Amino acid sequence: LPGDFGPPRGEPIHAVLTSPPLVPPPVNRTYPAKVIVELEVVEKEMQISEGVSYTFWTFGGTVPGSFIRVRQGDTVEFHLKNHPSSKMPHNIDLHGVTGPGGGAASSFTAPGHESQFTFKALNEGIYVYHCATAPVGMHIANGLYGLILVEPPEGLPKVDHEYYVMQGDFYTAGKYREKGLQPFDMEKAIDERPSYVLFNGAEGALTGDKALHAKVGETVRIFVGNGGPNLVSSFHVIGAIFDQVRYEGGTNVQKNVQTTLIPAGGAAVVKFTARVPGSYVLVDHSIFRAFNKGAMAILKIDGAENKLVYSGKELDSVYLGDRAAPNMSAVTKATQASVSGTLTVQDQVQAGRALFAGTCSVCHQGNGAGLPGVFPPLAKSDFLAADPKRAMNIVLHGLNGKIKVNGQEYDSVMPPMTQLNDDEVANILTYVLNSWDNPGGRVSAEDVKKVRAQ
Amino acid sequence: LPGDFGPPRGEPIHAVLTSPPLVPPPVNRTYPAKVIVELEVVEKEMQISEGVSYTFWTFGGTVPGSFIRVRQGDTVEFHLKNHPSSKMPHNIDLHGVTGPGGGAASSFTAPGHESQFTFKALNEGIYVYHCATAPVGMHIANGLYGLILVEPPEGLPKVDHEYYVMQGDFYTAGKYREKGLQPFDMEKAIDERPSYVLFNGAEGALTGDKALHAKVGETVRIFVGNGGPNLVSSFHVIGAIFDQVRYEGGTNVQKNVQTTLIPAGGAAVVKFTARVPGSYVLVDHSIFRAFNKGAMAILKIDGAENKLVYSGKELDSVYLGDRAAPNMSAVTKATQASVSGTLTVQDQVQAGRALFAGTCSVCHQGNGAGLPGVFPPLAKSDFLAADPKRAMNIVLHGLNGKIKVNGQEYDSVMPPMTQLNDDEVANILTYVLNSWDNPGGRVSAEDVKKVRAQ
Amino acid sequence: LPGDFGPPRGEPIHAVLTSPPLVPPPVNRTYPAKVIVELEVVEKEMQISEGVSYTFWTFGGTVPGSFIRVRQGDTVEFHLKNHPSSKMPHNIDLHGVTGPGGGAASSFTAPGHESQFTFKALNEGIYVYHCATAPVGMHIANGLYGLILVEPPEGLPKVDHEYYVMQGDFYTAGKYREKGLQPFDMEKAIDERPSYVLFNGAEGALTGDKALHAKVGETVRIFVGNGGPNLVSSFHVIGAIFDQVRYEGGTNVQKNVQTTLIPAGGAAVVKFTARVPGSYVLVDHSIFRAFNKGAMAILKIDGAENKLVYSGKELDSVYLGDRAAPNMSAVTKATQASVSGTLTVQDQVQAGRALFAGTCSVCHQGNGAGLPGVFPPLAKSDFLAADPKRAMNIVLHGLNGKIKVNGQEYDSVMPPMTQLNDDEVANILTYVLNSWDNPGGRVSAEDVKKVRAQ
Ligand code: HEC
Ligand code: HEC
Ligand code: HEC
Ligand SMILES: [Cu+2]
Ligand SMILES: [Cu+2]
Ligand SMILES: [Cu+2]
Ligand SMILES: [Cu+2]
Ligand SMILES: [Cu+2]
Ligand SMILES: [Cu+2]
Repeated sequence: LPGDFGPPRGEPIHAVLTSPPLVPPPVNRTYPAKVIVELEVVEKEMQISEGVSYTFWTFGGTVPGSFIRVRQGDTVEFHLKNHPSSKMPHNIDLHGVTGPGGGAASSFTAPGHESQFTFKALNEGIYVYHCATAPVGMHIANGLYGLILVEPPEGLPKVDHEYYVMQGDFYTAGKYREKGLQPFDMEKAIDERPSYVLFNGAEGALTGDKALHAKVGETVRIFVGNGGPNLVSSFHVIGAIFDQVRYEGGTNVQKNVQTTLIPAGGAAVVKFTARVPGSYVLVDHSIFRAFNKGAMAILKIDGAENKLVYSGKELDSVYLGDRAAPNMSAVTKATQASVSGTLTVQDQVQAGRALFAGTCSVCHQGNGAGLPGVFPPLAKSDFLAADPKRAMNIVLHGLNGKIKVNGQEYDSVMPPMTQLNDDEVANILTYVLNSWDNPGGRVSAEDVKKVRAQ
Repeated sequence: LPGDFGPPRGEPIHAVLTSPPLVPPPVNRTYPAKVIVELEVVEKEMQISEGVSYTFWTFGGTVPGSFIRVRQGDTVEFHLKNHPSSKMPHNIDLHGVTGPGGGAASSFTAPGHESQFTFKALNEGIYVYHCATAPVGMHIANGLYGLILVEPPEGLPKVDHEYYVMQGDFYTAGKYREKGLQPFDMEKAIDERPSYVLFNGAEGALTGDKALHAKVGETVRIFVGNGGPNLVSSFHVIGAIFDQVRYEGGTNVQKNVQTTLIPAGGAAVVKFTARVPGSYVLVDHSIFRAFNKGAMAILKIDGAENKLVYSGKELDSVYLGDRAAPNMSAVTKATQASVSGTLTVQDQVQAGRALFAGTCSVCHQGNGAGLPGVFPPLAKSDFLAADPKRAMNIVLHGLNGKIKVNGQEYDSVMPPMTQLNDDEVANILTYVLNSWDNPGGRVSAEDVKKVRAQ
Repeated sequence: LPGDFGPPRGEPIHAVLTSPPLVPPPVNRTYPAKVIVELEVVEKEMQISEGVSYTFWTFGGTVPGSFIRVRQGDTVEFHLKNHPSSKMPHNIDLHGVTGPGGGAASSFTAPGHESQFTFKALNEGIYVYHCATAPVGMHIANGLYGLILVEPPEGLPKVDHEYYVMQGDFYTAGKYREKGLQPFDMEKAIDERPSYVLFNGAEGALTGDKALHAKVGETVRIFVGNGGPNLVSSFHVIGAIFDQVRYEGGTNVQKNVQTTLIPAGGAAVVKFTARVPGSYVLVDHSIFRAFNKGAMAILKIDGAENKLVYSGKELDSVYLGDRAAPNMSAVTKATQASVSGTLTVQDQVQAGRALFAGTCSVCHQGNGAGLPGVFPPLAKSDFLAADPKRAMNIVLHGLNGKIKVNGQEYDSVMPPMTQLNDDEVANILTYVLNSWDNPGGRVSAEDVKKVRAQ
């Protein structure tokens, strides 16, 4: 058999697991060991987006689940606990396991119970693990997946940073960015029509102040999973190249590629060398996923510019939209205040400020000045002030034809933005009304609901 | 030109074709030959699922079509017959053919006719063949695809077993497991929204008593096709690894991978070495295909357990659901009895028994005992007996909140199972009512139809 | 850094860009240069299909955009102009650029403006470029993508022909082949449900009289892009094989494959050697794309037949359908005449003639004779003449059961063809009525609209 390095030696090792986006240290070991792995399933509400709650099913309290790191030839004694608060039974199938179900039958664990099974890690490589409990698709869709690394006996080459990034497709009853606790939607899941496509279980999980970091000249290894359940990632780094891409434990290594297809349930190790400073975007290049459903993550490189290599500027809201900023905490706060019935004008203003970035600023500018004769101003806009209800219709349904704004004619097209939710339109317009010498007041979600219906 | 091994020598060879999942023997030949291939298109009803009929269009009476095996450098005289019972014209495009349409124009065959054309097999490799008749997508969707192997001149390395597995996506007017003769649905096909995703033309075609077999220590080669028409397979073996994956006649060979993307119209040769006994599941790891639409096949390995490699148990209904069992013949029988108007309580009981596995047993257990205080019993259930109509509502629409069953409180969540068809709910509940000291009687599909509508 | 060939030498080079499907000449240069690239965004209506207009956003007036060809180690001074007629701002992200956004922030260009940035081409390979302006998916969906080749320092091996082919998915409010100016459909785009899947921005862009050409014995290199935004191409050549497939600047080269997966945003260089004459079809082998949404392109090879390799005939309308013919200009003319209110019987006849190929002729024959007792005649058809309204119902809704046509019984199935638009049914039936001694007259789109509604 492969991984024939003899019986376990030394002492039993209690595996130290890490939460995304971090990785356990290299095993740094020349002998096979008995490794004891303890992983606990926890079902809990978390924010899938600002003001959007979801009942996740998690391995270790995170999506993706805790990272497991062992050595080819190790004997793994795998313990799965199911927290007493769980409503569902759970189990595990680890890719890389030699045996039926990858552990599934022997890891069946009711709420408040523990199971264990033992396997030899015969196969080096990076591998997806996931729940294997009927209905399997529901369990995986709710977040039950992670990565296990089985190192080659000599270890992977040294790098400056190792990170853990895992794509998933998610299925909410509500539409993208519709607030509240969103149930799982079985019909969307069966049709492979996700409402969100995410890295690490949430919109913005790896953007802004949650970005990954490295410095010019450093090497970065990323362990990239695709939990699915259903989508295949056109996995891509914007503005860079992968030195290496290696799938699972494959003998093949692709070098010097920017775009690479990761199967549903697949995993790859990618290597990046930082050359010039700025934000490098990991995306699913099935572009509506990346830019309309949340499938973007950032590796931010600090260090000296090299104008001979790249003369240009850091990413901004034109490309990254409302994820250019450190966070959108104001949207969470405004949503909470709406639930509590304490929503203030300033709550709306700060939420709208966050949402205006990219969505509106690409044309109207961050200062609302637009571009005379090309993009009309929102700053001190007579046309806006004259009819706040018209402004709701313009955001939802677009605007075209000749108009006059602050004494100048425009004859252009503002596309409809019907995908914005009632609260988003209300908060954006309240921000605009309370900025740039506009007349103040507020737009409510209910105001926008009425315009959308007629 | 490649395959330049000279003119055909020896005697003309009448190719012996095989039905899935079997493969013709190695050609075992050191000279190029004239190989005569005879393939007949037959249009006929077959069961795509238990009690679900479909009008398949087949090469050789099977989906996928008969397997063709020749040697690089052979001259192939290809004869296509279209059975007189056919309503449609048919033809063939074989991948690996050097020439326009891969044979399409010269193989146009009306019902009751025969065509022939000759090609040299210049290209070694495994290749999809399919019908190439307008509307091409309709012909392929109805099952008109198979594999042709063009061996390298020295032959493939010897293995213990060779099998033939081909994925397809299928488009029925009715939903998944809706009984009766299901028309092709053009609108679902254009939108790439299949109702079934299958190996070898049916649900359960390669599960249970139809599984592929090998023994511990043996090598298994699988010729894997993806007929499409539309889907790309995240092709995966649960609980194992592929020693090798080779696409078409590619120079590249990937080794030691578990998950591999097979394009629509693509084919690969995979190699497996049996290490420990049990069921190894071939899936499309776009998971809702595998677990909600039929895309699972089994390679069952017999032999001695090795607890040092894997301590765990064989697959069961928790993972495989209602395909853990040898077959679901009872569902076919009950459906037939419904059509004939002779449906008995015991017909329903046996159909429900088959469908209860995984679907209900994952939580309620195979004996209906559940888990006190966690999963309420269906065995001798006062709550079930008290209101059979409520039980229909619970299966369709779920149940949550505090309830009392057999003297114990539950406060958990049973998800809705609205995807079950009226007959499936009726048969499952009739099985439960006639098991475990429950009060007997029956639930009808019409009973369930009324609850679903209100 | 890679591409470390020193500072630019010689004179600054003004890059000569080419329109699809042509490629600039090899750079044929042994020193690194400063290359000045000028690319202008133009928003304009073009025909996405005959009689179907679309507002494309283009780099250089074409979809895909102008081809850029430079040498690894070059310093590229990139100038982006946005034509004054533009309504939207635009920018660029070139894959292969080392720097944040691949140029996006520094190339933001309002209508009537110009931007520039400088990058070193460190990375050899074929790369997608695309617009990177919020909403990014909308910009890409409207056609803003192309290819940049960064040659290795020694150049690519010499071939007889180099061509430029780029797949895209498109999202119209109307259905496939519904006439008129079709708006972008955001809801279809978010759901990844394209109405058209095309090579080079239109149906028939590379078919018939727009086919690519080469001769027997010649080598053809194709630079293949996938602009997306959303789809992954099961990229395939019908009746041939790729000698080589190389993705982006990857070290890996696959040889001797026919079917290859191109990620969304991906690019590959493929090599073909012409062996026998005829039409070789480039398709997305997700077959409904290729045969129902426009995803087919032709490389037509002229030269001597070799009956030892392939005895068969050139492609015809059975496989290629209504794209077997040089063009479908008659459909454009008839659509124009309908708009102008000058639609004649002969306008309809010529449009119907073009649309009858494959769609109807596969069964009824190009001469309408059918096959006695198998496919009933449309030529001098008593059954057709007897009830023109029935003929509309038959095309839309199909026909089955026993009928009598010209004295002979038929007992077969004509599938429904509801996907044909009202004008297409009207024009096809007007062609049939005015051919083969049929009674003449005409069917109007309004006639067909009424039958479809009842
Ligand atoms: C460029 C693609 C735009 C984006 C994104 C947004 N707007 Fe816009 N807007 C745009 C144009 C070209 C026009 C004029 C259309 C015409 O008929 O010529 C407008 C118009 C408005 C108006 C009314 C005029 C004014 O007060 O300046 C409002 C109130 C407005 N737009 C608001 C707005 C908001 C809030 C946006 C984000 C949700 C937004 N616009 C995006 C161009 C573009
Ligand atoms: C776990 C995910 C479950 C699956 C799968 C099925 N059931 Fe269930 N069921 C489950 C729970 C946790 C509960 C109690 C909910 C609560 O409010 O606490 C139930 C309840 C029932 C009942 C009513 C109570 C009883 O008689 O025990 C019935 C009749 C019932 N469930 C039937 C049933 C059938 C037939 C299933 C397969 C179609 C099925 N359940 C699946 C948990 C789960
Ligand atoms: C084969 C798959 C067919 C294609 C494609 C089309 N037609 Fe057809 N048609 C076909 C059959 C087998 C039948 C007879 C059905 C039966 O009940 O036996 C028909 C019938 C007609 C008729 C009526 C009979 C006649 O006049 O011959 C008409 C007017 C007709 N078909 C027209 C038609 C047109 C215009 C098509 C392209 C849009 C078309 N058919 C396609 C088989 C097939
Ligand atoms: Cu689970
Ligand atoms: Cu898996
Ligand atoms: Cu056919
Ligand atoms: Cu094909
Ligand atoms: Cu743009
Ligand atoms: Cu890109």
